[PDB]
Amino acid sequence: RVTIAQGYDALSSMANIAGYKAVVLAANHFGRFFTGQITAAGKVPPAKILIVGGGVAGLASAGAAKSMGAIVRGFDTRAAALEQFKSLGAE
Amino acid sequence: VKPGIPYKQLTVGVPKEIFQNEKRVALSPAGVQALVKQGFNVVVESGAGEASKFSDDHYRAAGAQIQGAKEVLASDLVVKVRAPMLNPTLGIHEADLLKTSGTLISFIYPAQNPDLLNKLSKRNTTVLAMDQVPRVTIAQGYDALSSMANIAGYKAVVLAANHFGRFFTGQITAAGKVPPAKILIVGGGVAGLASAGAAKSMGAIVRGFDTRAAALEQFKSLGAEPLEVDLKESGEGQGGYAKEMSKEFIEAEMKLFAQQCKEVDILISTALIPGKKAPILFNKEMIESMKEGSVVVDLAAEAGGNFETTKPGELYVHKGITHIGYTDLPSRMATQASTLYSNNITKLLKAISPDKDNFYFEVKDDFDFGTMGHVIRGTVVMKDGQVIFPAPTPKNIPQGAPVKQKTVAELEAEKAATITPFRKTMTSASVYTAGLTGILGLGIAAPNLAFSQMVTTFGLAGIVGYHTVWGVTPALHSPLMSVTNAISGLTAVGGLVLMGGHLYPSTTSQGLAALATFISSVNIAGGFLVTQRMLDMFKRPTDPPEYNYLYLLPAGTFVGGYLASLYSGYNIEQIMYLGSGLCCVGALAGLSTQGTARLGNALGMIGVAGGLAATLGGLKPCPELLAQMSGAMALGGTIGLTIAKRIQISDLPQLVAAFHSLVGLAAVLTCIAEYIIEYPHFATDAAANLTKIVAYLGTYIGGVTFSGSLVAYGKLQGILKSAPLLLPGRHLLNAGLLAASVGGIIPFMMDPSFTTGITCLGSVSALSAVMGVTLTAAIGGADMPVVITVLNSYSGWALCAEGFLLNNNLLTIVGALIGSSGAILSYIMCVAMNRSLANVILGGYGTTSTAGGKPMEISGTHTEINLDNAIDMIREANSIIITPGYGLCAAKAQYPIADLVKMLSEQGKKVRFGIHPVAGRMPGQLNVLLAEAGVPYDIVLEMDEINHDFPDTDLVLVIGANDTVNSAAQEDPNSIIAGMPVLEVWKSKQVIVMKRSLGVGYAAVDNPIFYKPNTAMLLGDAKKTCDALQAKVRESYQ
Amino acid sequence: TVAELEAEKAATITPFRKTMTSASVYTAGLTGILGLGIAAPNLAFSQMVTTFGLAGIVGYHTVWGVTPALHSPLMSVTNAISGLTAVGGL
Ligand SMILES: NC(=O)c1ccc[n+]([C@@H]2O[C@H](COP(=O)([O-])OP(=O)(O)OC[C@H]3O[C@@H](n4cnc5c(N)ncnc54)[C@H](OP(=O)(O)O)[C@@H]3O)[C@@H](O)[C@H]2O)c1
Ligand SMILES: NC(=O)c1ccc[n+]([C@@H]2O[C@H](COP(=O)([O-])OP(=O)(O)OC[C@H]3O[C@@H](n4cnc5c(N)ncnc54)[C@H](O)[C@@H]3O)[C@@H](O)[C@H]2O)c1
Ligand SMILES: NC(=O)c1ccc[n+]([C@@H]2O[C@H](COP(=O)([O-])OP(=O)(O)OC[C@H]3O[C@@H](n4cnc5c(N)ncnc54)[C@H](O)[C@@H]3O)[C@@H](O)[C@H]2O)c1
Ligand SMILES: CCCCCCCCCCCC
Ligand SMILES: CCCCCCCCCCCC
Repeated sequence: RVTIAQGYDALSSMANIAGYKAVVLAANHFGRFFTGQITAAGKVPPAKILIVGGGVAGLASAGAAKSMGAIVRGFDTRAAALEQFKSLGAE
Repeated sequence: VKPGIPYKQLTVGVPKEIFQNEKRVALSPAGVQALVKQGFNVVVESGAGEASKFSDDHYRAAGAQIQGAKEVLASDLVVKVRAPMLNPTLGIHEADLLKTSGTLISFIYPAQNPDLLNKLSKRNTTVLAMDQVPRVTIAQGYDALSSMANIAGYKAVVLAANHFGRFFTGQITAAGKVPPAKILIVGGGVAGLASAGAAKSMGAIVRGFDTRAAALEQFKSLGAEPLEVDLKESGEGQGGYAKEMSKEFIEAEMKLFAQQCKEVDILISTALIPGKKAPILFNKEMIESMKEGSVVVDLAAEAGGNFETTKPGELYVHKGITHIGYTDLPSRMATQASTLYSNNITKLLKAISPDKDNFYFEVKDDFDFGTMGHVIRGTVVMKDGQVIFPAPTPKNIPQGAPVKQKTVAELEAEKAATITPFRKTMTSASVYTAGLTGILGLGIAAPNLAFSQMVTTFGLAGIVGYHTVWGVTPALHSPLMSVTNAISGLTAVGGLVLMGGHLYPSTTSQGLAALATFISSVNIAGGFLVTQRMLDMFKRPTDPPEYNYLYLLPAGTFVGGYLASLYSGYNIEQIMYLGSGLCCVGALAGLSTQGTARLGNALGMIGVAGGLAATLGGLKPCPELLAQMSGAMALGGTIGLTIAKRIQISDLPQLVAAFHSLVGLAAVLTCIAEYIIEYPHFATDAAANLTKIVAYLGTYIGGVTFSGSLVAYGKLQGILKSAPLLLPGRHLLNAGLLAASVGGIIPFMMDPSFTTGITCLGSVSALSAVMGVTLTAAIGGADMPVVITVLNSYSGWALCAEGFLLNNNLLTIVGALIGSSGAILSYIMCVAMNRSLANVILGGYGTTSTAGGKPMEISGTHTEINLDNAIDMIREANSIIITPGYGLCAAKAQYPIADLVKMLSEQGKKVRFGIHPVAGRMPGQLNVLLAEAGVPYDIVLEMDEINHDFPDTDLVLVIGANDTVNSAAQEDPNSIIAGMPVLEVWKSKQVIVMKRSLGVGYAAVDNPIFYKPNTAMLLGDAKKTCDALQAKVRESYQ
Repeated sequence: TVAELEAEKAATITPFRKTMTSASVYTAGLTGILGLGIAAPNLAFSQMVTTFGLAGIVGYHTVWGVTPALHSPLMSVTNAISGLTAVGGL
């Protein structure tokens, strides 16, 4: 994993696809909305998703869950991945 | 005896659904808290919520009472999801197990099930069909089909992916670019809009199409691409629903769909026409031309289908294209469906019987279109055994036929088309010939050279004062007014020149210009202390230390440079006047970027000291007259310093109204005293007709400035009454006073006696005082800041009066600096509301954008919360905007608010303030009151800077504001505040309004943001509610 | 980056020296005004210095207001109005 060899990194590609597929498999088995609307029929709260460990799959899951409507409160032990979480918009 | 059966002996039952693959429940555990607080007993079957993840413990802890299955159907009000069907686990129809003469709440579909109505008519029961609820304005709360369509539209998008092979989003990865997925949506209803929203949030490209012209507008508002066909046929039928299309239109639409079926990846068809089956829109060869791997979702599989290849209940892969044709999409999300359906049932049972305990539920036949009788008649299918299902016709239907409502900004854009560019250029060219002919008129009437020089320096100083007042920060408009009242205390310069004698005045003309010097030295000390006490409240405690005493170095070089140049035998007064005027300009120019504000007070002090020193050095008095002048200025300054530091800042407008009257008297004292001292010189003079005219006009202007301000003081303190005192005449009286004042200049000329001149000066002073009293008392206590600023202009121009009168060059520059300041402030404040100056003074109705009668009436009910919901909803939010009004500072409630912001900023939120320009009793009052409470100025934003940040805002606290957060300014062209620029607080997630009761402040009889679904009321006094919130935030975070 | 090297120049100027050089600029301007006052032979010179200072401030504010797309028509307009040296020739 170096700078000039990031155009051909198969593990990062499969981690990105696994993160997006974990998000889109979280919904269709979770029986409520992620977004939450204020209609004139009742307040529905957004879903709350926690992501242990932000690498490639963790940040892919944070992006796919944040753009869909939920709020993310992920965590990682490294000090750079928390700044990547804050840049993606998580807690 | 009240008509009805009380809620105590009236129980409800929640049966488990028996239909195949049905997972929903009629009442959630959150939905059996209501219907227990209302009064019903609740009996729930033992396993009714296990499929939708609602445990039995939540039921028996929320207030229900768990029983079996045969005795829950024999309840007084059975509430279930689907129709009562044949029970297979013990052979009996569920209509046989119902209680005799009971009431049922479920989906029925009575036009397709007559035999079930024949079963229910024998048990003498009452039927409320949830699908027969008429779609009117007062019934958004109980609309079950819209909720099921919303859930199906979300589930179709989230079920299209997890079967589609690749991404919806599309991104530029370092491995390579991937394009987004293209999604077609056929039919914009509720499921169509939900599908478009849930597909656009995931980053796809949506290109939906619908026949009705409103649905394409909702497509282009959701961010989609509205398609089009080349045939113009009206898609609408009888109302909001669609109708059957012609065969040629269907063939052209299928041509469009066969054209764009070879490019999309997902397609969702939601087309459903009421009255008959769904239209076939896709052939079996039209759909096989797609890519290998496409997903095709059909949300009309129950009522036919939009495809001739759809098995109506299963998935199958037909030559590489998956067909999702599920008939129960809300049953796959049974938790959200159960919660929304329980909310609809709760709001229905609340709306049909609003009494505390009667449950009367009357069915009528004659009803207005939109009243509760319409809902109760259309919803009830069976009333006490008989079928009354075909509902009668309503009254005169309002019908919403102007769908495109004429919004307020549409009407000014339509008014701008009457302004054809020949008339624009003609009214542009007429203003300039008016101005140049006025300049020629000033040139003809000029007696000498000094008048022409004074007109030139007046025009140049007026342009300088125009540009330097638009440059100030809008957060500093009240230090602007205080420092202009400080600089307008240079009417002492006019008092010193007409001042002579010894220790005491000799003549009455010399005695008037000692009272003038006295009451004009009050303004200087008062304005400079109150400006100094306001500008050091804007100093943040983390700011670097400021050593302002170094500005004693220019002053001692300037004033001390005059005296050393006066001891050496020179005459520097006409250049000291320039230096003093430039320092007064730089006092306002420094009040423009918040870091040079303390510079722009010291420069004004240097200018005032240099002007006074140059006047005293030019006069060269005897040492006994200098003692009189120093005693007068010292006593006036002592009074100014001792009334400028004992007041509170919230009492600042009254003091400002006390500063103009001391100017307005002083001008009247200096014009009259110059008519007396210059009287034996008029015979041997050519400028005698000049210095009389100005001495008339200044005597008018100060006469309006004095008495009007004394009304403006008295209506702010509470001495006078806040209601506009209207007289019978009110226009003939004021027009006669003005005609008498401008026609009394004719006996003042053509008659050179002293007896007839002093009576004309006294007459114009008396008529101007009566005119100020009459014009100011008809305004009302709300529009009173305009009177503070317009008169702030007059005390400017009064200075210019004596600047032309004493041939003094400092007074014209200072007066042109102050009159433009007051004029620009009155303009800003008469633009911040959509009114005009004659609308404010003469008392018109409403504003300039108000049309004729009948403003719109409100719609919906208001939510009310307590302190605990408010603190639980403050805790959840991340970015908070507070919009304060004058109600915050009238209750002295900004001190808990500043500490609340200080606590919530440390926890990691983003708390800001949004200030409207006409909140408060003065321009920029609320900024200085928030600075006094301790708020740093970098989180206090104006209206124009924060009004686009309301969609990205989680919570808005509206505190003491009614009209500046009103939405009727942008929607209703008949309203009282139409076209007014307002804070758009309703465009956020949630708004908490804190006020005493549901009333009005000044106008706008009901505020329609209070009845929106995202606004909660927090009724109570603002002081106790704000410091109770402070106490909760303190005791919960420590 | 270059703004990060400009930050240590913007943060090494003490709050005393900013106020000291500002008060120095204003005291130099005021003593220059006094110096123009002493050298005045008559009243027409004082009136002309007054209209000169006011017209200078008007010209300062009015040419920051022009659109940056019209700076060369501004140049052309000032060259057209500077042909009023014919007034001095007539
Ligand atoms: N500022 C200026 O320069 C200027 C100039 C010209 C005109 N005006 C006028 O000033 C008005 C200002 O409007 P605004 O939006 O600031 O307020 P507003 O429309 O005047 O009404 C104040 C609101 O605060 C509430 N309130 C009052 N005292 C309260 C207290 N102690 N605790 C809690 N709530 C309290 C009132 O309702 P409850 O009594 O029901 O609680 C009312 O809803 C403008 O509409 C305009 O007419 C101002
Ligand atoms: N162009 C580049 O700079 C580039 C490209 C590709 C990869 N990378 C690097 O390679 C890594 C990519 O991550 P990946 O997903 O491929 O690797 P991975 O599969 O090992 O990620 C596992 C994640 O879990 C985290 N983790 C480990 N133990 C944990 C614990 N006890 N609690 C919580 N979290 C824990 C790790 O920090 C890591 O983020 C990163 O370090 C990234 O900087 C960089
Ligand atoms: N304020 C109000 O009065 C108000 C507010 C909201 C909703 N409503 C009502 O609710 C309805 C919501 O729609 P719905 O989802 O309940 O209806 P629905 O279930 O019938 O939706 C089917 C959609 O397909 C469209 N369609 C029909 N034939 C078509 C064809 N041949 N080609 C393409 N599209 C076709 C219809 O116009 C409709 O938009 C509105 O139409 C309106 O009547 C009223
Ligand atoms: C006598 C002719 C002039 C009348 C007006 C006196 C000066 C007022 C200010 C002029 C410019 C607006
Ligand atoms: C820089 C502005 C002019 C400075 C003038 C200094 C004093 C000159 C005196 C000339 C003889 C009266």
